[PDB]
Amino acid sequence: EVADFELMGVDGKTYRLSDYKGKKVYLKFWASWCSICLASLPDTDEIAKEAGDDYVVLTVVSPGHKGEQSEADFKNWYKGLDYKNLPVLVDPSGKLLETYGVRSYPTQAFIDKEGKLVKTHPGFMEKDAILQTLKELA
Repeated sequence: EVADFELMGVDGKTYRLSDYKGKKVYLKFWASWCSICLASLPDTDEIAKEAGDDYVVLTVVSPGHKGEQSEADFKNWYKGLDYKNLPVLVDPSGKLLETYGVRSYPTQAFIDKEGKLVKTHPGFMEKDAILQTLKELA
């Protein structure tokens, strides 16, 4: 059972993990400098767009940690990107990295409906594999 979090997105919305009790969550940790992260975001966006009622997609960047830009620089830089369906939660404290044991980017995290962290996967994951992993959660 993972702890709750409350983070603001680049969209200004405040996201709380507990809002999603009862649904599966796919969390993608990434950073602006990570080329494989940037190359995979179109797939993450499609996974988010197709979620329907089956699961929720969130992504997390951590300004000031692991080489990431400051929060203000990150927000400006992200305006050059175009992902209509992707929440980008900002955590300048670096605490989520610690709690999910994130050691490299990207890292995929899968949380069940009951709210337990089920799986983390360091590195690239193919879109259909992310979707199948979600199906295997209750």
